[PDB]
Order: sequence, then structure tokens, then C-alpha cells
Amino acid sequence: DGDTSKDDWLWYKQPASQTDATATAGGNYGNPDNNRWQQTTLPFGNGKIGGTVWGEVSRERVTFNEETLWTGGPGSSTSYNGGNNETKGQNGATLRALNKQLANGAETVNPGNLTGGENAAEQGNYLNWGDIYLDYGFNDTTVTEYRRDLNLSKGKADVTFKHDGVTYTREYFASNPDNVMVARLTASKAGKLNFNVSMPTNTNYSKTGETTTVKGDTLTVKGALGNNGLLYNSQIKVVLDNGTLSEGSDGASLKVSDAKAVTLYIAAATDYKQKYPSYRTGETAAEVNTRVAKVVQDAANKGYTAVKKAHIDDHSAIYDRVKIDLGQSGHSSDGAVATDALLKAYQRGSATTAQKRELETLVYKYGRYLTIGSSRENSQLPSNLQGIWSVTAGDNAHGNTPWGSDFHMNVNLQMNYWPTYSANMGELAEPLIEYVEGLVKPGRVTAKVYAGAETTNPETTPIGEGEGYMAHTENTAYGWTAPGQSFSWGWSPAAVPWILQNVYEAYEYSGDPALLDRVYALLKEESHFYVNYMLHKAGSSSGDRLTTGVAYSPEQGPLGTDGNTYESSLVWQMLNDAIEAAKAKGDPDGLVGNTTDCSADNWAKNDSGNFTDANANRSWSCAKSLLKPIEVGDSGQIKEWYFEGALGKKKDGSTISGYQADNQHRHMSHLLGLFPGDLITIDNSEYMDAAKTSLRYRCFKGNVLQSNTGWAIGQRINSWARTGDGNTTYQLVELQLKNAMYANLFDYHAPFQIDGNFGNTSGVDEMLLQSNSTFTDTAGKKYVNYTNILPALPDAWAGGSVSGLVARGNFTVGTTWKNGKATEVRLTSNKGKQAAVKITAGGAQNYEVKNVNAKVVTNADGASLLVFDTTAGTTYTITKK
Ligand SMILES: C[C@@H]1NC[C@@H](O)[C@H](O)[C@@H]1O
Ligand SMILES: [Ca+2]
Ligand SMILES: [Ca+2]
Repeated sequence: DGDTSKDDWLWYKQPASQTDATATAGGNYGNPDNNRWQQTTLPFGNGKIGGTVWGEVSRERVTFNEETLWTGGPGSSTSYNGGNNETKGQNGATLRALNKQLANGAETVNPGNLTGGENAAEQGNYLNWGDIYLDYGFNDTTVTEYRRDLNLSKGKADVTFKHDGVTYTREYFASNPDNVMVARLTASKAGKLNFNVSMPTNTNYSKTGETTTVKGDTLTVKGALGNNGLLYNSQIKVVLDNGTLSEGSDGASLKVSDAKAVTLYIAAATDYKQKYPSYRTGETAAEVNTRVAKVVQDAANKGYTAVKKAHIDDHSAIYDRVKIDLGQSGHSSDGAVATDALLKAYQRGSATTAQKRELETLVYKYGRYLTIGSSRENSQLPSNLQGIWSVTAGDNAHGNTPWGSDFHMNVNLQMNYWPTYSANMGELAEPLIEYVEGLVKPGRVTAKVYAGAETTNPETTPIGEGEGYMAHTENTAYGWTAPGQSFSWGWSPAAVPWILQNVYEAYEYSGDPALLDRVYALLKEESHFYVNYMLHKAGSSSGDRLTTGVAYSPEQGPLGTDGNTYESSLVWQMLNDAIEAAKAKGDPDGLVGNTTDCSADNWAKNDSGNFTDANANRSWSCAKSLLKPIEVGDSGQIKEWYFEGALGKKKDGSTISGYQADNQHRHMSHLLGLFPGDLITIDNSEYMDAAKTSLRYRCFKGNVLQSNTGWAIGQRINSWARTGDGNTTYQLVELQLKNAMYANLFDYHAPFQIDGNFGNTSGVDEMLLQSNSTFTDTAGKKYVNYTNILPALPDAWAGGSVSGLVARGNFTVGTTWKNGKATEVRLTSNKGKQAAVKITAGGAQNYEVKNVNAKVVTNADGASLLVFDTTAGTTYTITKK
């Protein structure tokens, strides 16, 4: 390992079984062992397989996952159709009738028939694969010199202790380049390494024809999921250093005896494929077997040293892109404390400043680490509710695993990909882009059933050229794009618009023309879908505007209103982004249009759902201009519903049915225009005071800050950051670390939900750098996606530095500050785009740039930007005059 004193570690002086697991367990974790798993174990992965290390003395345990072990989908029934219910949808007639009731003046309608997804065996869920047990068979677990750690920098978990005079060590990592999990096990005296290795599958999912067999140095477990026939195969190849290897007496394990060091190569795979409609590779069980055996064989052929080197090089190339120094201590500090002890001191308010900055920076860093472990460029699937890490397993949705550890697209999956670009991991978004592309074919079925949008030739019609694809909140590995069996969580077609922000951002941050074309195709077809099938002139309940028709605001208030701020803000952003994408391509399709002869009356349709006037302006620019997503209510708040009066009330003073009466609703579905969107910004700030008001009510009772789920706090951190109020933002960071982090630094809802880990990383980035807003100088000139240095810097962080953050337009950003003001900015232009740099903590007019002909422009607020041409590859240093 060499010098690891500068590496980032989570570290513990005792095994998981002796680590504090006393925080709220949450749903599905009533079993003490499962609860211990989520609070205390340490995760690693290669985007595809993953482990969670217990670090037990005698019976060591690594809980094992592979990303595609999903029940549900084709083969789970003889009629799997993505959950779509034709009798419910009626080819769009059910929705059309409901929207007509709204347009005619209803405030609410009963959307109870807009459901699908009734068979929980078809929906399925993500499964814990099983565990690897390394049973040392010690007579007692008495040890000294015990440490377990996770080295975030090298992308490995370590265990060491001394037992009866002998030092045992363990090291675990999962290589992306060699697609293999590695366990390096050592004893300090020859002959003293003795253990049994087995890999039991989780006992709670049904199985068909599973066998566990040993041939030579290799243990193989293989079967088919009883729920859907999915083939699975895992293998452990045990390579003794140049000791004894025997078949375990149970015939289901391997026995290493009288050894000193061994390397285990672990691989696993299924025959899953993200390929509609079959979702299989077509391999036979023998083929998957051969494939998996070759993985471990190729790895062994390369050998431990070379595999480990290629892994650390691969991991660290991404992990080391970003450095942050807020004055933290670390594991090699005098008086360094273990991570569980750090957490406890932080929660009790006894942590020193250096210790507070250690936990804060470790949590930040862990969100980046966790992206690398769960979401690689070659992962078949994006990160799910738990990344890739789980201990729970059952056959059916809404079963033994909370929310199926699924792809949840009414905030959670989005939050997973909030830090991915700004924290310099842009390539790791690729599985999300492919996933969303993967929704187009099944979602055209949903679009046709529920909105009457039928794409002909749905198999050969390219993305961008269809009539629309529709998906809702709960999604899976298998194009489960139907609405849920209950509307009040299940129906949410704006999920697609919203996840298309995360996708569009891949181009916004890179300027890559291959991405431009991919994101343009998606936006074009989803915009067409909404303009042609979803939008209508509102009824009297929602005033004068286009709305999206029957809607629910996740996840509170009335069912089936005439649009809402959530859906309008989202559709506005989508049309915004679609227009930007079209412009960048020279508008080849002529879809941008204009606001000429533009009216909500342009959307009039006949009884059969076709536009009355074929020639009327329904262009993207027109539609966008008619949404008017934002209104301020009687309490000075952003309204969540257009019939809103005061906060939580209707115009006539009556409460809004189902509004969460304390004001602490976890979702803030009506503030998406502030974060992640570009609708309410520090520049376009007509509604910033109302946004802040709304935020205060959502987080505070008087002057007392309220707690919430980890993800709800993660959204609040990001939203406060966009306001510029760095002090309040930081109160939320602190609240998250005190109330929503287990001892292993897993974010919790409860239970463990990874969303809030990625929300934390994003929220910190947004404190130090923003790049989403548009500046308008006093001459009227526009600077779109300008680089905003230290926009929400808390007084708690008076000095520090960060390097390697990414701004839209593709600029890498480093900044150092002291006494609350930037002392240096380093701006690397990766694409040659003109720079426009605001310095919120210091004022850009007070700085000069070197490599430079930089002009200062000012807005009516008195805010200044530095503006200068750049060359791709060049870094510009900005310092105070
Ligand atoms: C996964 C679940 N999705 C819906 C949300 O309201 C819950 O709080 C969880 O995040
Ligand atoms: Ca994955
Ligand atoms: Ca944007």
C-alpha cells in the first residue's frame, strides 16, 4: 500500500457486530441483523458487483450484490406488459375525460382509474444476491490491534487484528477494468491462515435448479430466479500463493488450510439485458457459466499485483479529480478519532472545528466514492435507491426490501445524479442516459394506453421521431413505465421531464456534440408528447394558462388538480432545454417557433382529442410562454397549487385537503424551478423572496430548524444553496449529519437510502460553485450559464480551498478563499467557450485575470462579471487587484 497517511478513510476500532447500530431502523429492518448491516458495514463496488464488509474476527462476512439481480419483468407472468392496464387507460379516453372535467371548472377530479402495475410479481424488485462467508473457526474472538477501514482514495476495504500472536489482514476491492472482486487474505506466520469460504445466496427469494459445486480451485453457485427465470452464476476462485486447498466437507465450500496468503477472485453475472421486450442476452446457463469462469481466470492470469494496480489507477483517476480542504483533521491526525466516534461527537456537539470539518468533508467525499462504486460508464443500470448495495431479498415488489430498492423518479433517482457533473464524474452519468433511452420503447406503450399517443413502427422509429414515451414514479430493470396501482404516489408523468434535466445536464456540462444529439432526440419526443397530448388550457381553478391537466403534487395535498407548480415548472424546464438543444443544432426541425399568434386557445381539441386548428401556433416557444409556472400566494409563498391562497389554504381560507399540517412536508415539489432548475435564480429573482419564504416554512417552526428524511434534507441543502444564503444552507448540512447518517455514513430515511448521500455532495458543490443561471447586464446582454464562484459560502467556513469542480460550458474550477472572500480562482477552459465569471464572495470587479483582455460588465443589482475569450486546455488564474 505504501504511504496511505494522505488517503481518506472511514475507520473503526471494532467489527460491525460491535459498532453502534442504535439509530432509527426504519421499515423492513425489524430483524436486528439486517439493521446492523445497513448501519455498520462498509461498501465497495465496480458499478456492477458490490460488497459490504462486516470485518468480523472469526466468521468474516461480505454481503454480496450484482446490479442486475432483479425479479419481475418478462417471464414473471405469461402477459407481462410493463404494468400497463388497457381497461384503465382506454387509449387516452380516461385521461381526456378527466381533463375535460377540469377545463370545465372542476377544482379536483377523481383520478382513481389512472392506475396500472397491480401484479407485484411482475413489478419485481432488486435482490440482495447473498453473502461471502470466510469462516476462520477461531475458538474465541479475543483480539488486539483491531482496525477496519474503507480507503475512499484507493477504493478498497481493509481489516486487521492480532489473534493468539498472529496478525491477520484482509483487503477487498472490486475492479472495473478487470470486472472482478478481489479478496486478499494474509496471516503473519506460515501455516496460520485457515478458513472455509462459501457463498450462500439469500434464502428469501425463490429459486429454480440452484446448485453449489466445487471443481478444483473454484466454487460455483448457479440457478435461475424462481420469479422470472433470470439466470445467475457466481464464482469464487481461490489462488494460494506459490498451503492446502480442499473441498469443504459440506460439498458447498472450499477449505484453505495451513496457508499464509491467498487471493480470492470473485465474479458474478446474470443473463439480464436492457433490451425491450425480452430483457435477456439469449445466453444459455452454460454460456453464462463459461463467461463468469473466464472473468476469474483472466484475473488470476494477470495476478494480484497487476489487478490491484489497474484497479487503484482506475478508481483514483476519478476519485482524485476533486480535492477539498476546509481545515479538517483525518485518520493520520494526532488524536484522530474513529468515524463512529467522530459521528457521535458531532451529534452530541462535542466535536472540535477540525473534527466538524472532517465529518463534513468525509460525507461530501463519500457521495463521490459511492458514485464510483455504483455507477460506472459500463454499468448496465444506474444507481438504484441503495446504489448497488442491499442485504434484503424477496420475490415481489413492496415486500422484504423498502420501495423495492428501485428506480424512483419523483425525486430520488434525480438526486442520485445531482452531483455527478459538478463533482467531476460526468462519464458516470452514462448508465442514466442509457436507462432513460431504455424507457422510450416501453413508455410508448404507456403513452399509447394512457394518453392516446401511438407511435407506429415502434421498433424501428428512432428516439425523437415517435409520438411520446410516458413513465411514472416507480420504475424497474424491465420497462415498468406504467402508473402505480395507487394514484397518490403512482401517477406522475412529469417524472420523465424531470429525469431529462439530469440527462440534458450531461451536455450542458460537457458541450459534447454526441451527447447533444442524444439529449436533443429525447427532449424533442417528450416535448412533442407534452405539447400534443398532455397540455390543455386550464379551467377556472388554475387561472389563465396552459396546464398539464390531472395532477398530484408529490406527495401531499389534493388528488387530481388542474395542473400544479411541480408539473408546470418541470415542463417549462423541459421546453426550455429542448429549445436550447434545438438552437445548438441550428433548429433543423423548425420546432423552436416563436410567441406570435400565441394563445392557450391554440390547444382546443375536438371530442376525439385532435386539434381543432391544425395550423395554430403550438411551437415550443409558445407553449413555454403560456405555462406561467410561478405565482406568489397570500403568505408571500410560492404556490404549490394554482387555487392556493395562504400557505396550506385555498383562496376562501379553507385548508387544502391533505396538506401536511405542520409545515414540514418532505417533498418541495413546487420549488424545482429554484433547484435543480433555472426558473428562479439569483439573477431572475422576482420570485426569490417567495422561494425563501416557502423554504423557511418547509424547514423551520419559528426560529427552530426541523429535521426530516435524509433526502428531504439533501434537497433542502441544494435549494438553500441556490438562494445564496450560505449560513442557512450550512444549518441544513449540519442537520443532515446529525440526524440522517448512520455510523458507516450511509444516508437514512430511515432506512438506508443512498439518495441523501448524493444530495449532500451536490449541496456542497452548489455552496462553492453554481453555473446554471443567466446574467443580464445593464446593456441587455445575456451571459447564459455563467460561472458563479462561492455563491452560498457559510461563515462557518471562513477559509478553505476546493479544486476540480465542473461548471456548465465545460470549465474545471478551483477556488481558494480566506476571511470569507476568494483569494484565487483557477478556471480551466476545456472547450474554448467564452468565460463569464461572477465572484459572489469578493466581487469580480475587484479581481484581474492572468494566463488577459478581460472586461467587467455589471447588472442593475450592481453585480459584476469578468468576461474573456478562452482557449481549450488553458487555465486562467483570477486574483484580487
Ligand atoms: C423511496 C421513497 N419515495 C417516495 C418518497 O416520498 C419517500 O420519502 C421515499 O423517498
Ligand atoms: Ca449499477
Ligand atoms: Ca440548465
